[PDB]
Amino acid sequence: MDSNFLKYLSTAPVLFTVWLSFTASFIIEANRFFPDMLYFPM
Amino acid sequence: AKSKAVPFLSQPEALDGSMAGDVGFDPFGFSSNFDLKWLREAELKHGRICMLAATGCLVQEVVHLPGEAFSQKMALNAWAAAPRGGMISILVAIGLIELISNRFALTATDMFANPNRVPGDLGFDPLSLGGNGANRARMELAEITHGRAAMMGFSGMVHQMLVSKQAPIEQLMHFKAV
Amino acid sequence: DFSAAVPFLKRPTNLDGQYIGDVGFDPLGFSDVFDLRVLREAELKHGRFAMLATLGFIVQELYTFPFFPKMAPVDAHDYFVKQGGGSQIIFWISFVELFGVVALFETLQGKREPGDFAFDPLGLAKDEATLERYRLAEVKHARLAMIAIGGFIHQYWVTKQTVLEQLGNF
Amino acid sequence: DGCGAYANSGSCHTFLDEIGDALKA
Amino acid sequence: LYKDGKMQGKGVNIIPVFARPDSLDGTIPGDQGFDPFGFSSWVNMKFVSEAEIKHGRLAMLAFAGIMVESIGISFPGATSILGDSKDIFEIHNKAVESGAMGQILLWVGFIEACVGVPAMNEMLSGETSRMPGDFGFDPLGLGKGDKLARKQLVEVTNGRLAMLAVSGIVHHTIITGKGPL
Ligand code: CLA
Ligand code: CLA
Ligand code: CLA
Ligand code: CLA
Ligand code: CLA
Ligand code: KC2
Ligand SMILES: CC1=C(C#C/C(C)=C/C=C/C(C)=C/C=C/C=C(C)/C=C/C=C(\C)C#CC2=C(C)C[C@@H](O)CC2(C)C)C(C)(C)C[C@H](O)C1
Ligand SMILES: CC1=C(C#C/C(C)=C/C=C/C(C)=C/C=C/C=C(C)/C=C/C=C(C)/C=C/C2=C(C)CCCC2(C)C)C(C)(C)C[C@H](O)C1
Repeated sequence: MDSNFLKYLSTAPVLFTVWLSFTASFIIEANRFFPDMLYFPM
Repeated sequence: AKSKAVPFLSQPEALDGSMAGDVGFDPFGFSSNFDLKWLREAELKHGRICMLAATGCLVQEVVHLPGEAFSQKMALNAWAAAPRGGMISILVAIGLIELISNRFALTATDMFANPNRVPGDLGFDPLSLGGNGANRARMELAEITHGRAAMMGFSGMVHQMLVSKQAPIEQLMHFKAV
Repeated sequence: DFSAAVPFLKRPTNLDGQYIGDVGFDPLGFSDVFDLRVLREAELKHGRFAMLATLGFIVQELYTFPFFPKMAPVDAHDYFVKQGGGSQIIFWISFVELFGVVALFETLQGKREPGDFAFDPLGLAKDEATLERYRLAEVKHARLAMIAIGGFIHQYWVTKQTVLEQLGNF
Repeated sequence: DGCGAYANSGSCHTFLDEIGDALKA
Repeated sequence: LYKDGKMQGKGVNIIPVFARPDSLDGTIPGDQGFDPFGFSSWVNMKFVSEAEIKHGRLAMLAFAGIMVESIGISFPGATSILGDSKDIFEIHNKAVESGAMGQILLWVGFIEACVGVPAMNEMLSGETSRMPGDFGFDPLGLGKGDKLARKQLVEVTNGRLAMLAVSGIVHHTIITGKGPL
């Protein structure tokens, strides 16, 4: 891995997009496998 | 200049054979981006949990506590069938063991603040079996090798229980191909 | 001055003979724009894939494992898509290819040859000259097998026959 | 289950028996 | 006699189509210049030497047992439970089901674990200067000064021949269905 390419990958827009997509993928897979969670189940 | 485990790659920096189990195996450069003390503490913790976990996955089939709730030979059924308050107590006790055993230094910014704190040295030697100097390096090598083998084995047993819906030993005795 | 293989073409400037098997054949000028280390890694990977593929086309019709049904290799691709063995082979090839990515990154820094994976457990190349010879043999067999695998698969596609039965009649 | 590692005829099909049947087919 | 330079040592090659590697020291008994794949360049020579000797002795005992059990010599009362046949594979399965071969496995493994594992580990680690295959076992007193060779070389050669003989005999029993002799 070229260090300049890694430093470019460490910039705010790239990391922002990657982190928000990663978070969205967590929410999407959680709602795919555990849908319709209006509430915390008792 | 080359890694011994992976001969077509250069030797990873900060790896010089000092730690136990060091064969220069770090192709992704984790030790070039993160500190080796945290990585070794994490590796030992994952390995020790997997040692206890593999031993549990083998023992629970043969030996059970009395009661209906502990009679599931397959460990993934024993996760659900065991009483819930007991497992929450287990979670809280593991949290307390983490809290006091690391001496309130629990994070990536305060664990190893004391220069005397050694990776994987929590001070745990209840029967003081480490009171012998020339055994020590071989002991750490054996511990990390048992931990690595236990990690790979416990991963294989859990996902094979997921495939087969069978406890491990009787899965080896009652094998059904996919 | 001129290329050794094609006497009416000029020798490509980046083909100076540092890579074994160089006969100055690059009329499109691929080495003039792209890194030659990447090109040699791609050439050797494609060629080794093709050698294993041609040997598989010969042996896998000569012999078949008892725990698998019998079929042609082109239909075996479609069968092992659905049974799941092809997914296993793709997964393990990808797992090795991650360290292939690391090896290519080491190659791009000039610390690793574009074909050296340091894999010689049977010690077949003792000294330098035999290794140079085996590099020339490997490159020539790589190019030959790259042509031959396309021959095998396209001939199956047209005749609906495997190689050895096409050899017996026409 | 009161059976052996290999060469079992009954309700006992071990991993070794599966290997042996995979070679012997 | 040790016959260094005739049977062993530097310069001896019994299969000269594969040239003798520089890696072989000539100290190990049975070094007759046969390493086409160059394994001696990277393996630890003491470990594989002890492994060759132990495999050879196991194959000698296997050959002797196979021949005495396929010809027809048996202990008193041994024919009854283990079957009155002569086929070695069925003898293995019957003696497993009887429980004899579990008992053999237990004691051979106890011998292997108790002194064999420490001998190999201390021999490799360099704590005893123990030679490979040296378990100090000479009850009858037959090698004292002839131990250099005419005991070691003949044992390793017979071990390798016993390995080949047992492999041949087993695969003939597989293909023919009848034991040797
Ligand atoms: C990773 C560790 C681990 C985990 C999470 C579990 C989880 C479980 N075990 Mg279990 N077990 C383990 C290891 C583990 N086991 C080991 C190593 C053994 C062999 C001694 C057993 C033997 C065992 C039996 C015989 C039974 C269970 C049972 C159970 C279930 C109910 C809980 C219970 O009663 O515990 C029981 C726990 C024990 C009897 C022993 C636990 C010993 C652990 C490993 C503690 C030792 C280390 C500890 C953290 C101290 C180190 C501190 C240091 C780091 C500072 C539950 C699913 C029961 C069940 O449901 O049956 C199917 C049951 O009957 N276990
Ligand atoms: C704070 C004190 C306290 C109190 C009041 C209780 C009270 C109770 N616990 Mg509990 N527990 C505690 C601490 C406590 N526990 C701690 C510190 C742990 C360790 C995490 C547990 C783990 C635990 C489990 C896993 C279970 C209970 C259960 C129970 C209930 C029935 C217990 C009984 O009669 O069995 C008396 C029987 C025995 C004492 C026999 C135990 C046999 C030995 C100890 C097994 C060896 C395990 C090994 C030592 C584990 C080492 C790990 C450890 C060092 C971290 C009861 C409400 C059970 C329950 O909810 O059932 C309804 C249940 O399943 N507890
Ligand atoms: C040790 C690592 C490992 C493990 C645990 C698995 C696990 C599995 N593989 Mg697998 N595989 C691996 C490495 C591994 N693979 C590698 C490295 C390759 C080569 C890229 C493959 C190629 C592969 C194929 C092509 C197929 C599998 C299949 C399977 C599944 C078999 C299910 C079953 O009932 O098996 C029962 C298993 C046995 C009874 C054991 C029999 C062992 C036979 C007799 C060995 C025969 C010799 C063999 C050809 C030597 C190969 C050498 C080669 C690696 C160089 C299972 C998920 C199959 C699958 O997905 O379908 C369910 C399948 O078709 N694997
Ligand atoms: C015949 C084609 C061929 C040739 C001449 C070479 C030559 C070479 N390879 Mg190479 N290689 C090949 C095919 C070939 N390779 C293929 C197909 C693969 C993919 C598996 C590789 C993967 C590979 C790696 C990963 C590495 C090499 C390396 C090397 C070099 C070391 C010298 C050596 O040991 O090779 C000598 C090879 C031979 C003499 C071939 C022996 C073939 C025998 C006869 C076995 C044939 C297979 C058999 C028929 C199958 C049995 C099945 C049964 C049913 C019949 C040398 C330049 C190493 C290198 O460059 O570093 C120095 C290295 O790291 N190669
Ligand atoms: C070809 C047979 C043979 C030979 C020449 C040797 C030679 C040697 N062994 Mg060795 N060994 C062998 C077989 C052999 N071994 C087997 C099979 C085992 C496994 C039980 C061992 C286990 C062993 C240990 C554990 C040790 C030795 C040691 C030694 C050395 C000194 C002892 C000595 O002189 O014994 C030579 C004495 C004999 C060969 C006695 C003759 C016994 C006769 C031939 C039995 C015949 C029975 C029967 C008729 C067989 C044929 C059956 C057929 C007709 C069906 C020497 C290098 C010691 C040493 O210092 O190692 C370096 C040591 O510690 N060996
Ligand atoms: C597992 C591998 C293996 C090994 C290590 C091994 C070694 C030895 C040794 C060395 C000490 C001897 C002395 C010996 C003896 C003979 N073996 Mg044997 N053998 C093995 C296996 C096979 C197979 C597959 C076949 C075979 C055969 C023969 C024949 C008959 C004639 C011949 O050579 O054709 C004779 C005399 C062939 C045959 O016809 O068997 C009846 C045959 O097909 N063997 N074999
Ligand atoms: C520190 C020391 C302490 C000590 C301590 C602790 C308690 C030490 C004891 C430890 C135990 C927990 C070690 C566990 C190892 C588990 C692994 C190796 C089993 C792996 C099997 C795998 C590899 C295989 C698998 C296979 C899978 C894949 C597929 C399956 O089909 C089959 C199979 C299962 C075979 C004490 C208390 C003495 C005090 C002292 O003062 C200090
Ligand atoms: C799609 C598909 C599949 C597939 C597939 C696969 C694996 C397809 C593979 C295709 C390949 C490898 C094609 C190769 C073609 C080679 C050619 C035309 C060479 C020309 C050489 C020349 C002109 C040489 C010229 C020359 C000469 C004479 C000598 C001098 C030099 C030069 C001037 C260069 C399956 C089977 C997996 C099934 C799946 O369900 C569907």
